[PDB]
Amino acid sequence: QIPASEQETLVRPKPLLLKLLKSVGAQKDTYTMKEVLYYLGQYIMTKRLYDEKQQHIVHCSNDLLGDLFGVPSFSVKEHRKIYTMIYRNLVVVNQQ
Ligand SMILES: CCC[C@H]1N(C(=O)c2cnccc2C(F)(F)F)CCC[C@@]1(Oc1csc(C(F)(F)F)c1)C(=O)N1CCN(c2ccccc2OCCO)CC1
Repeated sequence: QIPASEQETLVRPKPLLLKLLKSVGAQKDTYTMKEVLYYLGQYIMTKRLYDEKQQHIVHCSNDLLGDLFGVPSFSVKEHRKIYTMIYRNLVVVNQQ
């Protein structure tokens, strides 16, 4: 019933975030929070959404990531903010 681990919470991304994750090789409909962070990472890296000079800043004002997170840019170091933005794009599910 209860996840391991917060990072092992099972989630079902909402349609647009699911679309985003599947665009970078994610084959699932249910993910752990760790997996969502991993695939978002694949997305940022393949689409080169980071600042070449300041790699901790993601620039996403003209990308689906920006539309879903609701920000033009954000710092990868601000975990609290990033979790808030991800949570709005998913639903928590049970381990069955
Ligand atoms: C450090 C090496 C791996 C990371 N990485 C880079 O930092 C990077 C490397 N070179 C150039 C530019 C970048 C980057 F733009 F992203 F900053 C490359 C992609 C994967 C990479 O970053 C991201 C994945 S999701 C993501 C976000 F929030 F923007 F959407 C960013 C990554 O896996 N982590 C691990 C997860 N972590 C994190 C973020 C938010 C909340 C909690 C978190 O961790 C808690 C433990 O799980 C961020 C770092």
